[PDB]
Order: sequence, then structure tokens, then C-alpha cells
Amino acid sequence: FPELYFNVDNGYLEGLVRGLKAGVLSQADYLNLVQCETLEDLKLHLQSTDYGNFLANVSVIDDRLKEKMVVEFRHMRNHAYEPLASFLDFITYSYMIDNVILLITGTLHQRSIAELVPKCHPLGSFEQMEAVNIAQTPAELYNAILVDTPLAAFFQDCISEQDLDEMNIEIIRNTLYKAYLESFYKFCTLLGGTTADAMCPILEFEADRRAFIITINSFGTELSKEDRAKLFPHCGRLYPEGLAQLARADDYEQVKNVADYYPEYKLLFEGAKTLEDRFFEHEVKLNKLAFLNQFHFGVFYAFVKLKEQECRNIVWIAECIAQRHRAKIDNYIPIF
Amino acid sequence: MKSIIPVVMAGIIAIYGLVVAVLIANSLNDGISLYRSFLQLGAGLSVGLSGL
Amino acid sequence: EMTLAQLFLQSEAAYCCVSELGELGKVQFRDLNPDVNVFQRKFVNEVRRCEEMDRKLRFVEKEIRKANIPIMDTGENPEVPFPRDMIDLEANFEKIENELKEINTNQEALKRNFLELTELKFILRKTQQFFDFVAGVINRERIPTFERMLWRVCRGNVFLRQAEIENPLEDPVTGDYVHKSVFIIFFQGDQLKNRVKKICEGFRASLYPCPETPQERKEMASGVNTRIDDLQMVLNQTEDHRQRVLQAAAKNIRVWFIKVRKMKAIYHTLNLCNIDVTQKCLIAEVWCPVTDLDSIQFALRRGTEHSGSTVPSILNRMQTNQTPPTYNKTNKFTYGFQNIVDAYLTFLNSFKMKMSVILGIIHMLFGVSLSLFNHTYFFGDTMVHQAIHTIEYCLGCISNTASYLRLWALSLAHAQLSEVLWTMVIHIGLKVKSLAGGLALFFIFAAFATLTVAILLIMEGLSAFLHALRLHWVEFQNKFYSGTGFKFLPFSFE
Amino acid sequence: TGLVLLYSGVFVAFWACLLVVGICYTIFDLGFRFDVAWFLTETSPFMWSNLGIGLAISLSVVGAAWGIYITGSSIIGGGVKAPRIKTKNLVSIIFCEAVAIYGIIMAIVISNMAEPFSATDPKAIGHRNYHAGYSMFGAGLTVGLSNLFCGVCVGIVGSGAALADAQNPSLFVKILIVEIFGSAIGLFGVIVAILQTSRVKMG
Amino acid sequence: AAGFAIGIVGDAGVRGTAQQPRLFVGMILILIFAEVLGLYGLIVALILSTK
Repeated sequence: FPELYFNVDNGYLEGLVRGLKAGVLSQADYLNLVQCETLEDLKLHLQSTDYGNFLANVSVIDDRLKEKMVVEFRHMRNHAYEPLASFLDFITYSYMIDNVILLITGTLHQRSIAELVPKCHPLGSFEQMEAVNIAQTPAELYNAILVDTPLAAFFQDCISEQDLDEMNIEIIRNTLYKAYLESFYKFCTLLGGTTADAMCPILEFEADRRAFIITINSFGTELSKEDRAKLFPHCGRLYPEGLAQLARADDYEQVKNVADYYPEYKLLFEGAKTLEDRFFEHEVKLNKLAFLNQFHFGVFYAFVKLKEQECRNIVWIAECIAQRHRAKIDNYIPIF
Repeated sequence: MKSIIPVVMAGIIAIYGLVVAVLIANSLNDGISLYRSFLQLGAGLSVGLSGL
Repeated sequence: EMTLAQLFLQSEAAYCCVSELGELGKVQFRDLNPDVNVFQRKFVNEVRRCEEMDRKLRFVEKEIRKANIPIMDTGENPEVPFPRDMIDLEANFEKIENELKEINTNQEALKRNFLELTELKFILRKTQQFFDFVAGVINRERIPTFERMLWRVCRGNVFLRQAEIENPLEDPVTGDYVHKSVFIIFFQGDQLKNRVKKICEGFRASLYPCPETPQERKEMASGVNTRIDDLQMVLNQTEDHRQRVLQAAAKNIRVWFIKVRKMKAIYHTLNLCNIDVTQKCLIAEVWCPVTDLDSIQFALRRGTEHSGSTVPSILNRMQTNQTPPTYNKTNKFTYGFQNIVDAYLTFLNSFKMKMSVILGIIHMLFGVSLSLFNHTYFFGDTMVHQAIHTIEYCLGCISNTASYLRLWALSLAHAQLSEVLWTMVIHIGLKVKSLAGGLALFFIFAAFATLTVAILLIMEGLSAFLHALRLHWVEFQNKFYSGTGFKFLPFSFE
Repeated sequence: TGLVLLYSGVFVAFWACLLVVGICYTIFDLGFRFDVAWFLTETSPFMWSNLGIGLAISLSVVGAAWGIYITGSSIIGGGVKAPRIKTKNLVSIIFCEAVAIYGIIMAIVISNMAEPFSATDPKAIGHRNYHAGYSMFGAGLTVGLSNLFCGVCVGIVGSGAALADAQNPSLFVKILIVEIFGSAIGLFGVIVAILQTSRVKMG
Repeated sequence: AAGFAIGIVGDAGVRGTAQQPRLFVGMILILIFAEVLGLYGLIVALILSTK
């Protein structure tokens, strides 16, 4: 029933992002880039794929790759009407949150807005809402400027006077990401059908990475067990019970046995490839599974999280080549 | 086994309807009066809808 | 009817008393030093020694099955090994552990040594036949596409020799039991050596150095002949050394489990001792039955003799305000029936409803009368509490006695479908005029055999059984049973 | 939902009137006033007959045009990166266009059998004439609505086949068999439609 | 109603039994209570059609 529509508005853009899926480097494409020995040979094999002639004009491989996935993402947002344009805006909030914490730091230390253009992610950018460009005021008259930005509703757990050095710089990112993941789950629950069973399993595991990676690095830190409780997103499979036992953990094995209650997250704690290299391969296992379903909006968010894996993998091939340490060159993520 | 007590108390609602249903079906006869039948209609709505 | 009555130890009788106390199984050791971590429980270094033998036993029980050896059982509760015998066990346990860990790494290196030398030996015969630089081995399935690529990128040529080896050999992971083929890469040029080595790795060929001069080929063929048969000798001689200690382990591991598992259990209770205080004597605060006070004390008198200690241990009695855990008969055909409650047409309608309602009133009468005998066995907040106590009994028994009316109405459900089931059995199958007595009655009587038990006895039977639990739990155990409970949990054997 | 509340606010309300209008005709004595006989007889045999000719072609092509735009957006969507789809995958357009042929073949047939008369009394309008009226409505209904459903059927599969062929060229000739069983329902529509108008004659 | 009651807990049971084998005996309990609702409809259908 919600499938004989959705091609009225998103018929062309759906076939577009399926066509951009074919430009992802496959397994056979990955093998020939391991056989390279210099960055100039790295330039030659990438001209055989869909990326070609992008280095006509080792850290330039970082920027020229990720600038291609920005303009491909910006071209998709220019044609989505109303059922999808807000959905693509939700993917940019993860990059706007990492941008704004970068901006309140220079605001606190009186480092002006001249550093904003070259040192921010172009996906979540500030080239509209020109009030933020002018603001040099120390983080209290700037929060009144900050609410003219779609991150306003996520600041309802951010008291303005709590911003002035009582909260750590890293803590305010996670409680903003906590406010971000609850809204994007509830927005994807308002949409129903095929975009509610192919997308919400991805958001459950993404909230459960933010369950495990928080508590596994919150051991030597002087943040109490009530702080890491409210930095957990109340979203995934671990919500009523697994979030409770993660607060009392204090030990590496005490976060393992609470992951042993779920057969999905155990057999991923056998990294003993490390843990985040095991969480990444399960994440691209879920984003590949979203490409199965057809008449749904989750094919766009699965494309961006795989396109960031494409820019990640080629650099890791290039860093093993330029530094000439290609005994760990096989430790990439073969997504396709 | 401790958590079966909510679903069996929903099972009481089913046999609450089954008790009334065999009472109305056994009082049925060809040529019952109109006062007899409207009593049975409000009897069926009372156990069913409050049971709903 | 338990008591927390104290029991003293002396640490020369801390093993042999407790072990024979753990050879009885009536004791409920209670930890009374909760203000301590999981380590520093007086014996953490030695319980890891039992755990290290546990890790060795869980490892040796795995490798005893991969060689597929039959296991002796001889099932009996053995004698628990003393700490005198404990140090002598780790000499014996690690001897089996270090020998078997070494051999499986040594035999795998020896098997890798055996297949490589036989692969090198078979190329010596076929090339000295063809003779009367690179030499190597490749499988038969990849040889026609190999020479197609070898002609392509070398492109001057290399004069390739094609000769297939006999009955299949096996390199350990690649390839498993395949008959391969030899080849000859002379080419005399010493520049195309780089252009063929990439092809030899691309097609995954295994190459070996040949001596290339006449009569040294047969010289090294005689050398690898004597090397292989000595390697063939020691390979099986490691194997008969292997199986002679697997069956030596097969007479051991079953009883060796319950040696250390009984030791690890009682040492965990040695961690559960009193507060580890100030002298070389211990106290134990256990829960114990009054009917078994004498038998555990003679067992305590038995335990101090088994160590050879001259001083018997004592048993102080006291009284406190804590949980009195329950204990009863625990009979065999009373075990499963107790564990369930421990988990917590017009004329027939008028008669069977009221008599069942009085029967539920009679069941509530026997239940409420048990509350008075239980109360005899031992203002503002009292008004609001007893209001909730009384009127939830008032409107509550109505819903109880209404749920006693179902057990006639479920029998009315039992009666009606049994006739329909019955109707099919008596009517569709047997009332066929011509072809009845054979295939027609056989499938219907099979439905009368198999299809009625899943519907009338499986699902209708379990539901009324689950209803009868509800008649017991919420309708009968709500009158006298307080429902708090605390189990005994005696210190068991297995 | 804003606009769905209008249809779901009327359909509940209209059924609630027709419920209580229903228990007030029986409850007095007034079931004689209902007269489904007077509804089917006194109106016309032409209101059913001429609507069926209209619904024959119009409800078929509203599935045929539905079938086009579902896969037509997927042709040009996948055609941006893979331009080879524009020649092979036009048969998915044809199978969601041949459904419109099944209507226009049927709509000429049903209009070929409608003929006037002079009677104005439902006893003068005989049962040979009233049965000719409803049969054009029923055969026009089942060639229109079934072609609507098989029109959206081959279109949705046609959109999926346009996306699968963008990734692999060899796949499209394998998924084309699914569109045959979808378009077979259009064949199942017209066999009923001629059969319901076989023994029919007006006059 | 019995078809609706089976599908919700039958889906919820098989989503949990992959995570824990203890629910597989408890899953079949609640499915029986979702099945006897259809059985209650049958025994009143038979008593209404005989008369």
C-alpha cells in the first residue's frame, strides 16, 4: 500500500542513487589497488573506475575524494521535494553537530570566524543563516544566535549557562548526539512501511555503538556513572535493561557479559581486527542490507555511510603505500 | 512463568463472552417477542463492548 | 526451621572437615564479610590453580574428541583430593598438557615437512626422464590457462614441459587432495625470471630448486628417498606415541573432572569463610536444620579425624532476625509437583453453575481458615492498608468464583467439538457406499487417532492445566500464602 | 494525515447514518419502504449499461497510465548512469500499454450490443431487457477494475526491473517473466468480459 | 481476532527465540491463548447453526 505512490515524487532520485551505488569499488577493484606501489600508480587505477580524472589538478587524496561525495550529495538534495528533503537534512545534522562544537571552542577562546571555512565538513556547513558568521560574542550572546539554525530543537537539553565551561567539550557532543538520535528515530517512525524496517535496524545498532564505545572509554575518566547513563541514547535494543547494567560496569569484561545477552553483539566482541573494526564491518553489513528494499528512503542514508567508507578505504590504501608499511594494508573494509 | 498472569486474565474476557453467547443462543426460538429480543441485544453489547 | 548457629574451624581442619561436610550436603554457608572485593578472599591464588587445571581440563576434553577416542566413565562419587595431593597433580596434569600442546604443533610442522619433500621428490623422476631456470608444481585444473598466460606476457617463449603426476597429493590448506603437474622453465635468458615469478605466484604454483646437472639429480633423489622414509617413520611414531597417551588420558579425564571440580567448589566456600580474622582458626555461619543438627555434628567429628587433627571442631548456637529458609521432604514423585507452586442443555446450565460456585466458596473457606492458623502460629496507616486488604478480598473473590464457572463451560467446549470430531469419525468415513472399508476408513481413523489428540488433549489440555494453575495461584494461594519465600540451596555434589 | 481525515471522517459518518437509518426502518414497520426492487427496476437499464462502457476503457487506462509513470521514472532514473536501458526495457512500457488495448477492444464490443427501445414500465421492460442492462455494468466493471490492478502490477515490477538492469545487463531477460504473469491478469479480464456479454441482447 | 493475536506475538516470539532459547516454551503458551479465541468462535458457530 505505501509503494504504488513514492514514484510520483521520488521516482527519478531513487534510480539515481542506485546508479551511484554501482560506482562503489567492488572486491576485485580493491585487489588492484593493493598491488600499487606509489601514489602516481594509485592515480592510474582510480582513473579506471568511476572516480576518473579527479586528480588532474597524500593528504590531497583525503580532500579530493571527500569533495566528490559532497557535490554528489548536494545534487540529490536539490531535487527532493518535501517527503525526503527533511530526511536528507537529518543526515547533515551529524555533520552540523561536529561543526558547531568546533565553533564554540574558538568562540570560547576568542578565535574568530576566519577559521570556519577551511576547517569544517562541507556536508553540514554554514553558508546560509548569516547570523553565525558575524558572532564573536563569548558563547552566551551566540547561543541566542545559534537558535536560527536547525540544531535548535536539539539544544533543549543544553542550558545556555551550562555551556560556559561547566560541561566538557566532548560531553556536549554526545548529549547533542543523544538528542539527535531520538528525533531521527521518531521521525523515521512517523514514516511507515519499508522505510521503518530497513532504516530503524541501522539506527538501533548505531545507538548501541554509542552504548558500548562510551562505557569502554569511560573507565579512567572522572565522569561518574550517572553521566554516562544520560549520554546513552535511549533508542536501541539495549534500552530497558542493557543501559542499566552498562552504568555499573567499571571493567572491560563487565561490558562483555552484558553484550552476551544478545547474540548479535556477541561474536562481535571476539575482536580480542580490533573492536571498532568489527563494529564497522557489521555497520556496512546493515547498510548493504538496506539496498535490498526498494521503495523506501533508507537507500540514501545507506549510501552516505558507505560513501564515507569509500573515502576511508582508499586513504588507508594510500597511507600504507606512501609510508611503505603494506603489511597491514589488508585491514580495510571490503563493503562490496 | 510469572509473566503468564496478564495473558490469562485477558483469557477471562473471552470466556466471559462465551458464557453469554450460549445463553442467548439457547434462549433463541422461532417467533420470540420484541421485548425478548431487545433484552438479548443489549445483553450482547454489554459484555462485549465493556469486555473490549 | 533453620538456625544461623555458628560453627568453628581450626585451619588444620579446614579442608578435610569441609570436604566431608560437603560430602553430606545439608549446609548453607553464608557470607558475612560482604565489604570485600572478589579478590583477597584468602585463597585467590589457589582457586586460580584449580581454575588453571580447569582450563587444562576443558582444553584436554576438546582434543580428546578431535582424535575420536572412546571415554571411560566408571560413574562413582570419588574421594576429594587433598592439598597434599594437589601439588602432585600439577606435575601430572601439565605433563599431559605440555606434551599434547607440543605434539600438535610438532606433527603439523612434520606433516608440512612430509608433503613438501614428497612434492619435491615426484618432480625429480619426471624431469630426469625428460632430460634423458625454474622447476615447479601446479595443479591439473589450472595448467591450460597457465600456459596461455605464459605465452602471452613472456612472449618470446619458454619451452614448457607438460607432465602430469600420479595419485593425488595434498598441501595442507591449498590444495586438499589434488593430483598436480610438473613444469620446466629453462629459458636461458635470466631477465624473464622476474616476468615468470609473478605468473607463478598469480597461478599459485609451488616451485622447488632442482640441481640441474646430470647424476646429481639422482644423487639428491637418493637423498630425499632416505629422508622421506625416516620422516615417514617418525610421523607414525609420533602418532603411536599420541594414541598411547590419549587412551591413558581416556582412563583419567572423567574422574579427573570431579576431583578438581569438587576441590574448586569447596575452595569457593573457603572463600566464603567468616571474616578472615586475627588467628589461625576459622568460624562458619551456616544455615542448618534442627532435625539434622546431630548428623552434621558427627560428620564434623568425622572430618577432624580424616585430616588427623587432634582437636575436634565445635558448633555454637544463637538467634538473630533474618530469613528462615524453607526445607521439606523433597520426594521424587513429589519433586516436579512441588516446583510448579514454588514458581509462584438448559438444565445442565442451572445446576452446574451454582454447585461450582459453592465449591469455589468451599475452596476459599479452607484457604481463609489457613490464614487464622498461620496468624496463630506467630492507626492511620493500619486503616488504609487493611482497607486494601479487605475490599480486594471482597471484589476479588467474585472474579475468582466467576473463573470457577469456566470448568463446566470448558467441558461444554469439550463436549461439542468431540461430537463434531466424533461425527466425522462416524459419518463421513463410514457412510460411503462402495469404497469405504479400505482407503476411506484408513485416513479417517488416522484422523481419529492423530488429529484429535492435538486439539482436545494438547491445547485444550494445557489451557485447563494453565487455568488450574491460575485457580491455584491467584485464586487459592492468595488466601494464606504470603508469597515471599526463600530457598534452602544446600551445598551439593555436582 | 490531514486530507485522509476527510475521507475517514465521512466514511465513518455516512456508515453511522446508514446504521441508525437501518435500525429505524426495521424497528417501526417500515421495511416495506426500502424496496431494493424499486431501486433496480424503476431507475433505468441504461444507467448501468452506459456506465459500464465508460468504466471499461477509462479504468483500464488509469491502470495503464499508472503502469507507465511508475517504471518511466525508473527508466530515466537508472538511464542517467546506464544509458543502455532505454532500448531493452521499453517492453515494460508495452506490457503496461497493452492493458489499455484490452479495454478499447472490450469497450467497442459492449457498445456494439446496446440498443434502444420504447418501453417505460418495469413490467413492459422485460427481464430480457433488465438483464441486458446490468450485464454491461458488470462486464464493464470487471474489465475496467481488473485492468487497473494488472496495470499497476506490471508497472511496479517494471520499475524494479529498470533498477536491476542498471547494475547487471544479463538480469533483465530473467525478470521479464514476472511481468508476463502480471499482464496475464489483463488477459483474464477480457475472457470474463466477453463471456458476461455473450448471451446478451437489448431490445 | 485470533489471526491478529497470533501474528503480533508470533512475530515477537521468533524475534526473541533467536536471542534466547528459553522463550521457545513460553512462546507456544501465548500462541495457544491466541488460538483458543478462534476455537471459541467455532463452538458458538456450531451451536448457532444446529437450531
